[PDB]
Amino acid sequence: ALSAQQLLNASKIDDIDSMMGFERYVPPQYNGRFDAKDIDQIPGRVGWLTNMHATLVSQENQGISGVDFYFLDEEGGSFKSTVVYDPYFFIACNDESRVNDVEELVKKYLESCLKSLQIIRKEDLTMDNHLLGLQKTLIKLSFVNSNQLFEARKLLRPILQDNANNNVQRNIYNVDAKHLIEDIREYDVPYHVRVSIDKDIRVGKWYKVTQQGFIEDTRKIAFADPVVMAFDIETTKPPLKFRDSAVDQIMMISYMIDGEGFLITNREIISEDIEDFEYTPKPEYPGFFTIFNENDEVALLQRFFEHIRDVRPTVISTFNGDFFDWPFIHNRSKIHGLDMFDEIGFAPDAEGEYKSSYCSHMDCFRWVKRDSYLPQGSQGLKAVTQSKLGYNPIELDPELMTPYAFEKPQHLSEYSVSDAVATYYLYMKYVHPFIFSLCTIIPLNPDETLRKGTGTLCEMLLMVQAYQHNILLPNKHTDPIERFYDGHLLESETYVGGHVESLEAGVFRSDLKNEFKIDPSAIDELLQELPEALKFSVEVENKSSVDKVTNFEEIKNQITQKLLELKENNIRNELPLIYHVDVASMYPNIMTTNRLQPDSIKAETCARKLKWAWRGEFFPSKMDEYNMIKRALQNETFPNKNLTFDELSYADQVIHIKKRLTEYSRKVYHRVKVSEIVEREAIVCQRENPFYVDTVKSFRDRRYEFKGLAKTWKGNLSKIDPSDKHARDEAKKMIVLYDSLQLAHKVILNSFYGYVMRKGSRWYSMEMAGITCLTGATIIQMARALVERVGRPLELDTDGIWCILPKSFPETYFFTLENGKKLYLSYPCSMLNYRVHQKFTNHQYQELKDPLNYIYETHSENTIFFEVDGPYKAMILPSSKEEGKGIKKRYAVFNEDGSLAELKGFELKRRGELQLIKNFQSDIFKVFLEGDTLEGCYSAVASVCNRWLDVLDSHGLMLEDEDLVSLICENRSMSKTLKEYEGQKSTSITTARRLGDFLGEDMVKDKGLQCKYIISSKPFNAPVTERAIPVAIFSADIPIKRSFLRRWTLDPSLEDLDIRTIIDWGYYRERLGSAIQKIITIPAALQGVSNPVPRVEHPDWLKRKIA
DNA sequence: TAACCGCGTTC
DNA sequence: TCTTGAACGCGGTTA
Ligand SMILES: Nc1ncnc2c1ncn2[C@H]1C[C@H](O)[C@@H](COP(=O)(O)OP(=O)(O)OP(=O)(O)O)O1
Ligand SMILES: [Ca+2]
Ligand SMILES: [Ca+2]
Ligand SMILES: [Fe+3]
Repeated sequence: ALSAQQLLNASKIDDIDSMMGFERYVPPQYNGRFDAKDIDQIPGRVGWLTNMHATLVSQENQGISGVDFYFLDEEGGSFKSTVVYDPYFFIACNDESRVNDVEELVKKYLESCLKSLQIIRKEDLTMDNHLLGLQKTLIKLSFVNSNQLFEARKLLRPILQDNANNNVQRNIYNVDAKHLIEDIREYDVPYHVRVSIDKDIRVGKWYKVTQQGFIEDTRKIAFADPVVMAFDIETTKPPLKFRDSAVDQIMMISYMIDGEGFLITNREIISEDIEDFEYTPKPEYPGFFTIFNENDEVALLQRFFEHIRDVRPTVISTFNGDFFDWPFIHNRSKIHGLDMFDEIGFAPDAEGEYKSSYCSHMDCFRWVKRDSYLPQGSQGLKAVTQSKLGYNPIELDPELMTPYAFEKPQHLSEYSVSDAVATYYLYMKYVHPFIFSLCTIIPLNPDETLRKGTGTLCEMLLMVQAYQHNILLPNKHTDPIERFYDGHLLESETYVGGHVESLEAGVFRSDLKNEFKIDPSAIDELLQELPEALKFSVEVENKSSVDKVTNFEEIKNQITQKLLELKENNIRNELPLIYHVDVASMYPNIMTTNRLQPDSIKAETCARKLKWAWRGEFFPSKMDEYNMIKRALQNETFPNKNLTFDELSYADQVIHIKKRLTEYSRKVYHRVKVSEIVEREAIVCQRENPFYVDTVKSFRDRRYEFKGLAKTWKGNLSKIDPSDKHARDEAKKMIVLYDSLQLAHKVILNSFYGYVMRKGSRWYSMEMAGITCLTGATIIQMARALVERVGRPLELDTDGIWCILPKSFPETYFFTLENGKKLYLSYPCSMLNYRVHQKFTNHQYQELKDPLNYIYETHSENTIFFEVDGPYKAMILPSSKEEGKGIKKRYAVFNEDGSLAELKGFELKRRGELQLIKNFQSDIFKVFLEGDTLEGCYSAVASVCNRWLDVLDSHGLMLEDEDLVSLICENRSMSKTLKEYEGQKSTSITTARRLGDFLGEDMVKDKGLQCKYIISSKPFNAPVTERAIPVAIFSADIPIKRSFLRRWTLDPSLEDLDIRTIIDWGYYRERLGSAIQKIITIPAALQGVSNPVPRVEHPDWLKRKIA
């Protein structure tokens, strides 16, 4: 059966591997002792491991399961080696005394597919006295291949389903071996993952392949250098529509191979032949490019494959090439009678992504999506190049790409080549090191380490730990179909996450004094503290001792004097210090501090009870109204899906049930969802097997290593003499390099926290998550309470606070120790950190000291620390249009040298908002730095405001036509296709429908469409979603333009098709206006400054308050 | 007005 | 099949 498909594929894969330089190396035999102490002596071939794939092998009966491993050797070559390993899962019993009798049943029940049984023991974290050494007994079923593993699962699931059902009825007037199978375990482990965990093999490491197995050569340091190729394809595009592989033909393919690289053109569309040129967008990224101009498009495709076959690439990189480039090449090869798989060994997979056996396909867009830490608006290759490589790549409008084949062809070749070098160097500088390093710790292959979710990455790491501590894997979590609370059906439950406050809007600059009120008891509190806080700063914050530091007293005194001056001069009008405090890796450090772990929460010291906040959303329907709505739906007739209500799937029954319960409650209450929050407590055992905390602690330290290096090189740039341009160039590049790495790790890191609530998680715990958050809320609010009493907090988000402090507040001091060095001290930082460590430290942390006698020690752990960045030059916080409301998660901060430090939330960064507001915000925030007074500052920003206002009061006359197209467009995206939005009205939704009638259904075929639209004045007083014109229409033929423009404005006889007359300038004027009141005018009000843009009227509530 | 939704950010 | 979390701003509709 289905075996045949698999052994066939393995045969084909083997042939391609052979062709591309990957023969199966079988190592010599060896009958001597096999330890890694004696590596050079054992017969074998040492290689660097690049890939991993599951394969089936013949007797070299029904197929044997194994993994092919792809190595690069030290003699400039390549080989492949094969490990076989029997797939296995476990059967668990609800009575240990009778485990043997289950074997005699499953040995006969699964005679059809099982190779061997065995009785094994594992630690089960859900078992009593497991921390005393008691272990759970299990039956290890092993198999010859993975299909036979699957068969046994199909045979076991009825037994497991039946066992969960009540036994039948024979003699009512007063156990079976089957009824003792409690569950199956570790049945859903991907096979090749099972091999890399059990065999501790990882891609990126050096091994010598020998008869006894793989031997890691810890003596080889640096990775081998695989031959990496990146490629870009550009194709013809019929105007305003999209590129279709059926009709459109490939124009040219640009690529690079280890620095060199090439262009190949289809001269049947490229209006001439081409000369060898060079595009070196900066010296770091050379690019001398030969060309092969070819006659036919099939000559082009054959040239590409022929080149690939000759160079033998272990890595092929692209940019979104997974879903555009590779499928386009395949259909074009198919049309032209070329089978891609026989040519370069590539083919789509079950998710429709293109893979090969010998060569990993590295789609940089997957890196950019997961690990670049870039906003979505900055996730196109243009912005990625500017951000990560530091240069501006060649821009060329698509609509011109097909025409410029004939008109300006050498220019187009200069574009296609830009995308090529930008992705090769993006891969080599960022994707290649990070991904391949990750493979050395995560048991997946490059293609998987690149593409899988960060929660899955965590899961992989955690499974290694669980396995190597002999801990039995929990089965994947399963959310119930219905959960209830006080007799109400629950629509959603969750915990209360981060705590964030908007406290104050306006402008704050270091050269413009503000007024502070200082709580005198607060400074009296700090004074009865800083003796032990400065000791804290040396003994805990710098791992030193006061015994070896000299000027302890002198520093203790400077600060005290300053504090005293502030205690008598409570009221002051001084120049501010703009600071930011942030806990380093707050949630990770919170989990490790508290030994937080899904396996650590229980019911029924050894007990650290911590509180969390549960919040449910339910219907106010009581059960009586639910049971009523159900049987009502039971009697009705329902369409099939290729029947009765009870013949539908239980899932669909609740789908219908939810809809009917939604409408019924709105009648009886009009209140459809009720939201309640409950304080809850959970116990957190302090002695549980800490395999989870430790996995987090390790990955944190791993990340901290790169965040530390960034701080190191940010310093090394303070001492770079501004003349030596080459020194500061390399320093600035190292920093971009280590900020990237540290941020790439950050998402994976905090995914250890989110994993606890991920669907299908093996370590689910709503409790642990809520505890993590509520504690974070408590720490951040304790920190705000102090700064409030000693300064003005501006904004606060979960773990960070932007605050303003007098200039007379103690900031930075430098101890001097006997070794001559120095120790940094930010008093505002260690001020909070000492209170953190007085009020949140875990004194109940326990750990195995003597494992043989199960003896535990108790100590105190706390790894929660604020860090400061600052002082900054300016901060600009917007305000809400409503009264008494602020705006969170939006602001602009400026560094001393006038550069932009942080720019949060605003539309300029978000993906495809209204370009007008984007350009306005880009032009506005730098201007807040000008002026000599606060009143003078707001005037400068007022001038640029009115300039933009004049643009719109003039009905857009100052802009040439090529410039107005951009300023008024709003380009928003559609997560799904149009058919999936039925019953919904939005501006994207009508823009897509109209783009569909006008250009064909072929346009909203795919998901993720960029709807570039314009709001029209007509029809008048119609809802704004009705008057949404696709910007594309203004570029079609006047026949088409007029018919639809008349349709979409319901003005059936209209002749003024000029774009300027269609636009609803009052709409855009209202939108720019809202921007100006939120960023400029209403902030100017709460700071005590009359309106600086009088053409934007204050709201009626603020016109009421000024009085 | 208040509830509610899709998107895309800040944590 | 694969799949980190919650809090939030803002257009815009709906009750
Ligand atoms: N992608 C994310 N997934 C889950 N939680 C996140 C994510 N991003 C931020 N957080 C959560 C966990 C964080 O500990 C917490 C605070 O975020 P944040 O201050 O930006 O970074 P961090 O404190 O975790 O690292 P850093 O040292 O860079 O400050 O919010
Ligand atoms: Ca391209
Ligand atoms: Ca932080
Ligand atoms: Fe306990």
